[PDB]
Amino acid sequence: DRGIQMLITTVGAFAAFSLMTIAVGTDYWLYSRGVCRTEVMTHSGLWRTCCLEGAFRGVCKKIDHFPDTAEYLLRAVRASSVFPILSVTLLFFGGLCVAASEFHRSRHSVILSAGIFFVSAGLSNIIGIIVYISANASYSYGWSFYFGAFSFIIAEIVGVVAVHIYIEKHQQLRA
Amino acid sequence: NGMVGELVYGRADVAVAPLTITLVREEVIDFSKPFMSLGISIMIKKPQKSKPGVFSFLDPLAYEIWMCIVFAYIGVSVVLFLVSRFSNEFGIFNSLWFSLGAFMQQGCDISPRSLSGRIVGGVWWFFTLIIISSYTANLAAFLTVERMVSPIESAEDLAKQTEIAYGTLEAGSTKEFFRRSKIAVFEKMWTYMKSAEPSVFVRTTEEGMIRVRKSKGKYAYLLESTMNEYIEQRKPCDTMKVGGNLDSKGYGIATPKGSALRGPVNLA
Amino acid sequence: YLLESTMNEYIEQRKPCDTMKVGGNLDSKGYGIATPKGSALRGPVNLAVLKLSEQGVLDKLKSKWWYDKGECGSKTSALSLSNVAGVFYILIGGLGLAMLVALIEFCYKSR
Amino acid sequence: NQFEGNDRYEGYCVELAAEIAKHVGYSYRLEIVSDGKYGARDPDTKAWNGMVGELVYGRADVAVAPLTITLVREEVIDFSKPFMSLGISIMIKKPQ
Amino acid sequence: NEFGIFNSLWFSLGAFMQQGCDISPRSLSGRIVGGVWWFFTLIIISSYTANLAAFLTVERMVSPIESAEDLAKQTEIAYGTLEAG
Ligand SMILES: CCCCCCCC/C=C/CCCCCCCC(=O)OC[C@H](O)CO
Ligand SMILES: CCCCCCCC/C=C\CCCCCCCC(=O)OC[C@H](O)CO
Ligand SMILES: NS(=O)(=O)c1cc2c(cc1Cl)N[C@H]([C@H]1C[C@H]3C=C[C@@H]1C3)NS2(=O)=O
Repeated sequence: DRGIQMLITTVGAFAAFSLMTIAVGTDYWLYSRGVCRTEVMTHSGLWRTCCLEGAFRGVCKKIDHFPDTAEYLLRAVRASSVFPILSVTLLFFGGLCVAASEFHRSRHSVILSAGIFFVSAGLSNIIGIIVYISANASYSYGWSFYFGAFSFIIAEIVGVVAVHIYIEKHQQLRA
Repeated sequence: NGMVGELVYGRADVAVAPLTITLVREEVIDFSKPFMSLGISIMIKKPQKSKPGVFSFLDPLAYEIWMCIVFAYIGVSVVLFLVSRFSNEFGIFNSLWFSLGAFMQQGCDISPRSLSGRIVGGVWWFFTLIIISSYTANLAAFLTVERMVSPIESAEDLAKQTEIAYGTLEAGSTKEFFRRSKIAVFEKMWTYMKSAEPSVFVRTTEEGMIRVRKSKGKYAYLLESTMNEYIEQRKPCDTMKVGGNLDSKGYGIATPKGSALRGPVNLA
Repeated sequence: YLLESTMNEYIEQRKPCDTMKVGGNLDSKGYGIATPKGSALRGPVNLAVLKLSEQGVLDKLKSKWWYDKGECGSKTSALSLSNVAGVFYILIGGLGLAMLVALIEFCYKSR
Repeated sequence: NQFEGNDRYEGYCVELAAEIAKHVGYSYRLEIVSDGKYGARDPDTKAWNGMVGELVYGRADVAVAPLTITLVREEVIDFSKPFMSLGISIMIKKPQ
Repeated sequence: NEFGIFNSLWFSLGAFMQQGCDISPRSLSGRIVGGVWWFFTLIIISSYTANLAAFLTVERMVSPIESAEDLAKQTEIAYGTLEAG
């Protein structure tokens, strides 16, 4: 089962990274009514708002994140998208460790660190979602949003499998 | 014809009916200042009170809270497993079971022994106390809450669909308003109404009221807001006014053009 | 302050939006276009106003100058995520802290 | 300062005066009332002031302000059909 | 399985948060402490959730005036009009 576990880990790590990178890049987080500015039905993301109806259909304008310390912090954290980006970064390093686990096998801790990166990536992702939704306060979420959500699920599955790999290693070599 | 005809031809000296002030009429009779305001409005048969759904127990919390609770549940469970393996036992399946029991206020066979396991457990217990308390506060109220939902709830909505037929009183101000309109929605409405067979129009307000009442929510009557409000209050009150007013106007006391009563009536 | 409802509404829609209309209207009336008694403009002005009213011009003007201004654009209800976000921040904070403590307790016991 | 004449002003009544002028077919200059008052008959002097005064005494031909239709004014000037509805209302400071 | 300081802290926390624990005191003095802490918990948590329910359902920010009559009856607030209007 070592092969299958590492396959799940590697494919999973790639899947999670891809989904999360697409999600951060693309602009189908939210379907609300609004204005792309040269109200109408729009599709927005982390960075841009874009129109789906009218003469300006496909025009896409940068979000003004800045139109109480708590409110300011929320606006800042939302504006930067630090948490979605940090999630992408940690998934990147997780996948890096997964790759490095094939070559330099001598140190077992590499695959564990992969695990910790993926688990942390998922926590960063949760915080991101909560900041996103909280800052937006009729609407609906689009496929970019759901890609972020599926990334969280896959990252947590891969974290669990990575940790299992390390456990199997430390339980094989001690005996 | 009618009251305006009588005023023009000299059969009467004043009209003190709910006669709408309109441009076409103003050119042949002299109106007073309006003594009552109104607008065109939609009357529909009152929909049945919708019973709350099979999944009404979800209603006290927004969908996004439910989604986040689920991610939090997974997060907590994975971190518990991790910290415990770094420190029966907290493998992933038991971590999932422990977290679920904590959330549901049940408890289970096992409790964390490490410091990091107890930190995770402690904050999840705190989270649970806040969220479950909030959820359970008003729960029975959400389970038993009836909300009537209007089929159309707008003029645009009435124009877009074709399942519900809508008519007017003919030889009335509303018919004339729709006929001579240049607004997209009302032009569309008129194009429909003119062609519709059998005639969507009626001869009397009572006729339109009965038509809405007996059409099982397949007829929407376009009438003046004053009559609409009056009717909606009368028994059996199985009609309801939907949306806002399509425009603003008023009833005026009419007199024949060049009448000697024009000024005194205005001042009265 | 006792003023006309139109002015009251317009004011309440603009910053510094610390004022508000209370209750209903004490009476019902309207603005008119005035002219000198015995003027020749009386009839045409009346007809012009009727034309403008029937053509939606007055409605559009009102909507433009009142609603679109919007300097400030501001019982079973579901809780919203914003109402409980703080509990989620504490939770994820706690998970972070737990992971940190676990790494320490490890490195300490590794040496 | 960059503009001069009737084009110095904006607002609901400005556009309404424009549209009325279009329909009726006349040219006009928007003169602001000097008193800065709407209109009232001083019970002692029996003099109309403000816009109503300006209309009655012949200095102005139309008034396109938010001028309320009242009985006392209808006795001395002609009003058209109302172009906007309203009522007396109470304005209070919003509590925090 | 014993009430050292860390398990004492864990026992108390679980009791308060309504979760229960691995362990329960067996001595008389341990049970006195546990029993009063259970009692304290029942009062305080019940008070929190009772009062929480109240905060989650209050929505009537009622204006002092709310009508003309209420403005006429009082005399603390002065009310005026525009001159020559
Ligand atoms: C061995 C035992 C292990 C112990 C495990 C610990 C977990 C228990 C619960 C933590 C509650 C979290 C604390 C919440 C504090 C929030 C304070 C705050 O935000 O204060 C705002 C202030 O009122 C300005 O407005
Ligand atoms: C079996 C092991 C033993 C466990 C034992 C611990 C349990 C203690 C529980 C509750 C104490 C609450 C008692 C509080 C009652 C005080 C008030 C009262 O009795 O009366 C007030 C006064 O007389 C008129 O004003
Ligand atoms: N929307 S509003 O309140 O500015 C408004 C108010 C009114 C309008 C038109 C509008 Cl857009 N027209 C009417 C006029 C049309 C005919 C009926 C009453 C007068 C003559 N006056 S009103 O009823 O005072």
